[PDB]
Formats: sequence, C-alpha cells, structure tokens
Amino acid sequence: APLTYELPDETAQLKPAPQPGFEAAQNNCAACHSVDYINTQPPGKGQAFWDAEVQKMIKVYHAPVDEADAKAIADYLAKTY
Amino acid sequence: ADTVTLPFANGERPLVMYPGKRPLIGLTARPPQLETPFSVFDEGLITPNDAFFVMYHLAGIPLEIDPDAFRLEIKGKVGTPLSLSLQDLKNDFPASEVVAVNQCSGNSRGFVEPRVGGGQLANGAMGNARWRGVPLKAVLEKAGVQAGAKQVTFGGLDGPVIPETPDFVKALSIDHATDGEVMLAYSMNGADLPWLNGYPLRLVVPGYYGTYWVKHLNEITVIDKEFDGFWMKTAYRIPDNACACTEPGKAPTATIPINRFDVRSFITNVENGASVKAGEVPLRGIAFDGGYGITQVSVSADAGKSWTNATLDPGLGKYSFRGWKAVLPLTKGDHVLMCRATNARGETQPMQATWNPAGYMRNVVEATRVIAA
Ligand code: HEC
Ligand code: MSS
Repeated sequence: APLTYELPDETAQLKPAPQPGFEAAQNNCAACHSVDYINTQPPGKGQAFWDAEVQKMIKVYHAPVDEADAKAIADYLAKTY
Repeated sequence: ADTVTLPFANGERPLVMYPGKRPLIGLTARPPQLETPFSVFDEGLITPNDAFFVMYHLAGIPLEIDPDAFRLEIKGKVGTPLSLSLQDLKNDFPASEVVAVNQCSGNSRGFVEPRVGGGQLANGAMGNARWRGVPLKAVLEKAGVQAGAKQVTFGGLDGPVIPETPDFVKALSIDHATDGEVMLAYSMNGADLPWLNGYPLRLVVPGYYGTYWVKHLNEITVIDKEFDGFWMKTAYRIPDNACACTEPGKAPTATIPINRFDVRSFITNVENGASVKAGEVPLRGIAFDGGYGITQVSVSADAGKSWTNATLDPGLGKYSFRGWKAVLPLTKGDHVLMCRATNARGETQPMQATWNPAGYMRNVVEATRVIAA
C-alpha cells in the first residue's frame, strides 16, 4: 500500500464584523488557503495594505472575486485587522 | 495550555501537533506552515526531525505517495531523459552527506520595522540537518547535459487548488546545479524525509535560502534560457545592491533572485529578561552563513561598547550551524547581550536593522537583555 499523511482539522476563522465584507470574505478568501494567512498579518496596517492584498489575490493569483466584493472585503479587513 | 505569543505585534500562535512532529508554532493550516520554538536551538547543533520547521506555498500538497511507484523525471536539454526510482537513486549512484542549514527567505520577518506582509515568522524558520542523498551533478551527468544549457528547473508533487495559480517551480543556474554540493536528498538525520519536509525526495541547496529546496521533487528540466516562472521572476526578489535593502517604504529600482545566506548568529541559552548569576556568566549559541566558514563570533554584555571573543565549537561542516561558547564577567544589574559573527570572506552582521519590501534576509546583531544578580 502507499504511505499517507493525516492533517489535523482546520479551525481558523475570520473575525466577525457587521460590515457586509465579512460574509464576502468568508465566501471568497478560504477557497485556496486557510484564513489564518489573514489572521496573522501585521495588525492595524490600514487601507492601502489590505487593498493591495486583495488586488494581489485577484490579479496575481486569479481569485474569482468581483469589484464590489473586492472593495467590501478590503474595507472589512482594513477596519477589522 | 496550547498557545504561545511571539515577541512582535499580533504574535499569538497555536501550538499544534502534526504526525511525526512535536508541538510546533502553527502559522497556517492549509497549506501547513510551522515554526520551531526558539528553545529548540539550545538543545543541540542538529535540529531533530520532529522539530524541523515546515513551509509551503500551495494548499494542494500530496497526502498519499507510493514510494515504489514514485519517479524522478530528468528531461529537457539532455542527451538521454531519465525516469528514476528511489531504488535507482539509492543503488546506482554513490551517496553524499552534508550537514546544512535550511532557512526560509523570510525567517524573522515578524521583527522587520516597519512591518511587511507575508509569513509573519519569528526566528524559528530555520533548522540544521544531516542530509544524505545523490549529488545532482551525478544524475545530470548521467542524462548528459547539453552545451547551451543555462538553467535547471525543479518541480514537485504539490499543486495549486485552482489551476490558474502559478505552480511552485524554481530554477538554479546550470553551473550551480552541477557543482556537486546541490543534492537530491532522500534522507534527513538518518531517516526517510518527514512527510512535511518533502517525503520521499527534495532538493538541498547548501548555503541558499529555502525557497530553492523544492520538496516532493519529481521533475527536473534542463533549459537553454532563463526560467521566467512566477516564483523566480516575480516572487523572491531582493534589492540588487550590497545591503539587499532599501529605505523603509521604498521599492528597489532593480532586483535579482534571492540567493546565498547572509551571516547570522544567536545566543541560545538565554532570552529577554532571563536571570543569571553576577560573575562569570556562560553563554552559548550558534552562527552560520552561506558556506564560507565562520571566522569568529564576538560577544558583548554592554550593548556593543566592548566585545569578548567566543570559542568556536568543533565544526560539522561549512554549511552547518557553528556552535560557540563564551564566559563573560557580568556585574550585578541589567545587561544587553549581543553576539556578532564574521565569515572568512569578511561578511558580517549590521548593528542596525535594514529593510526591504518582502522582509527577506534579516541578519541584524541580536540583542538580549538579561538580569545579573
Ligand atoms: C487562490 C486563487 C487564492 C484566493 C481565492 C485567495 N488567495 Fe490569498 N494567497 C494565495 C496564495 C497562492 C498565497 C501565498 C501562500 C504562501 O504561503 O506563499 C496567498 C497568501 C495570502 C496572504 C499572505 C500575505 C501575502 O502573501 O500576500 C494573505 C493575507 C491573503 N492571501 C489574503 C487573502 C484574501 C483577503 C483573499 C480574498 C480576497 C484571498 N487571500 C484569496 C491565493 C489565494
Ligand atoms: N514543492 C515545494 N517545495 C518547497 C516549497 C513549496 O511550497 N513546495 N517551499 C519552499 C520554501 S519557501 Mo522560504 O524561502 S523555506 C522553504 C522550504 C522549507 O522546507 P521545509 O518545509 O522542509 O522546512 O521548502 C521549500 N520547498
């Protein structure tokens, strides 16, 4: 038989917020990687940092995210993280 | 009972337990990225397999591998393409061994100021191991490298979750690939590679940052041009100057691929706020570089106003951690301890940290405040 490897369960979750971008981030930002990538970034980086992170995902890594959702997500992140 | 906090902002991390591993600092789960607790580096010069750090870029890592069916393909600008089993590698080629540091490009990124995006690591994204395997030079010689060859590309079993994401492929120059030190490792600390460290086979590139050390390595292509894949052309770029640095907030005007390690040193047996007995205080730690040899390690107990020469431990190889020891007289009270290494070509560590947009290559003189009583 082949050898196999068992990963533990993923538990990482995004910080809830009343902004619509929270749900848009839930729906768009966990498809390629766990959201601990977001949770662990430097804190209080602000608007330009998170705008750039979101644009990189879409333009460089081809995340299927529309313009409206992209703004919502980047705004939710900049306010929350 | 299951978290730590690294000494930079937003430093909380779970302690997580993976098969074959002791608890490690969980950075990301998918893909798994795991940092080594700093205390491990005081436990011995060779990092145990169960403690060794883990970094990946893409969620689609292999989780089932039949070692019998596994093949390493050698192709492109060669006379004879090869399909090699692990048994072929172990039996048909002589073996080589090297004790060598693997260190992430962004090891220590969390300490960079201003903070930059990416893997927020403390200093535990490095480790030292006795690697055993086949020199790449030997396998390429068997294939027969063709004149006009310029680079070799390296790809593994992992893959993007969404096919449009650039697959993880790296490149070395042909002269580098055939130098005899670049190794196709099938063994780590006398055992088959741990799964997350690239079972059953990985590239080892002594003295070079870890991005080149492709894991689960199954595809080697000799090419007659410069490779322009995303992870060479766009990612892993450093400022094209001596300090590999820019003014904080400024983009470099020209870049090149990241390459050899710069010189680093750490004191391992004390951490911030540790208590020591005033008098002769024993200090120990490690130093390493890109393979030129550590010439000296100097130690200071007065924040760099004066230096004492440490005694270097017997070496394990030019690519290994080099141990050192020093006994310093400490007066009662606070002391800022530092160590600073230099190598045989005159490379050293800066007293003040430099910066670059990606937060690669940090090697500032490490300071540690202790209390003598
Ligand atoms: C696949 C198309 C992705 C989608 C969907 C999202 N991201 Fe992503 N992200 C992707 C990759 C291949 C990587 C690098 C992984 C590595 O270990 O190198 C990342 C990384 C991040 C990071 C880390 C910082 C950085 O490298 O820029 C962050 C903060 C991040 N991703 C955030 C993020 C958000 C907000 C997303 C929704 C718009 C999102 N990611 C989606 C690929 C993909
Ligand atoms: N295949 C593969 N390989 C690979 C990868 C991925 O992702 N994939 N990563 C890198 C990196 S990035 Mo930075 O530069 S560091 C690093 C390394 C690590 O190793 P370990 O995990 O074994 O420790 O690996 C290397 N290799």
